[PDB]
Amino acid sequence: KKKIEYLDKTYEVTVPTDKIAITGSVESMEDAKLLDVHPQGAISFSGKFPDMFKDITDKAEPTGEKMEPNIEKILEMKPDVILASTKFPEKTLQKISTAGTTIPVSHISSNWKENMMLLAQLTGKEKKAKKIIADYEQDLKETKTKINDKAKDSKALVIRIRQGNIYIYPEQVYFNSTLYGDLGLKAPNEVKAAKAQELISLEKLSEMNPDHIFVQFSDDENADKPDALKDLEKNPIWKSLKAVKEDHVYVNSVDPLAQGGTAWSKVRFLKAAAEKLTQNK
Ligand SMILES: O=C(N[C@H]1COC(=O)[C@@H](NC(=O)c2cccc(O)c2O)COC(=O)[C@@H](NC(=O)c2cccc(O)c2O)COC1=O)c1cccc(O)c1O
Ligand SMILES: [Fe+3]
Repeated sequence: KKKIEYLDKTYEVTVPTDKIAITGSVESMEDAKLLDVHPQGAISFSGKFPDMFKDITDKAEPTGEKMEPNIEKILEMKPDVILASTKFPEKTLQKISTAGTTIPVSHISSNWKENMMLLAQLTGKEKKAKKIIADYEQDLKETKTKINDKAKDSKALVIRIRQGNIYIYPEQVYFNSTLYGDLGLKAPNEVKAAKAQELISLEKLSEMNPDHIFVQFSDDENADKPDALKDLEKNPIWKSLKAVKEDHVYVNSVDPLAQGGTAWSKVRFLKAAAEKLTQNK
């Protein structure tokens, strides 16, 4: 049993352990994917494990849907450690802590290394994590010099459509740490002023008038309004967008269930973003 430090809080956990239950932290599912960690408990999406996670969920029971942990089922698992999420309200984190030692994994994308390092420390995979991290940084380094200086000066936006609504995120959240931080594009004022995931109207978006828009849309997250995207696409206000008219809308260039603040989300978005913002004469 070892004392693990994660974001200035220490936790006492048997290390290494196979008995890890992930609930809420889709970030940790993505870290588990690249570290080849097969958790005892994993997050279900619309009741199943996505094909992209099937290699690591072969020993997993579902811990519940992302935002609806099943405390009873997690209790039944008797896990060594629970990887929860900082997005959970305190009430829910505390309910989860009755099942075992609970570490809320950060949804702040600037903590991607720390999140990976935590899972590595739990599984004794520190070397493997170091390599994944260093390969992203080399990848970023080579991709950057390829990125064209016109696109760098441009106004680009990442939006995610949930329950029919359009959301934006802070500068250090979701894919934005890669778009504005790593790639160096200028965050729009609306992103800079955002304090968390926040609703933006199509009407307001028409005023922002970005040069490029990455739209993330998961059918699982839009059960009420499954036409949310096709509805937007037929809307005269959407059709007035510079990005739309210039064919600079990129729908799901990364899987819509990707969370942004993880090694795996970063490498994917880096590649997709570089694709859309490169050229040749
Ligand atoms: O800033 C983010 N949230 C804010 C703001 O998000 C919201 O207010 C709402 N939210 C969605 O409707 C949402 C609809 C469909 C899908 C959603 O994910 C929704 O969030 C409600 O969620 C919640 O109230 C709470 N939330 C979870 O419990 C959760 C638990 C586990 C896992 C979660 O994702 C959770 O939200 C807390 O939400 C927040 O603090 C935020 C950022 C980056 C990425 C996020 O996902 C964020 O939510
Ligand atoms: Fe959320």
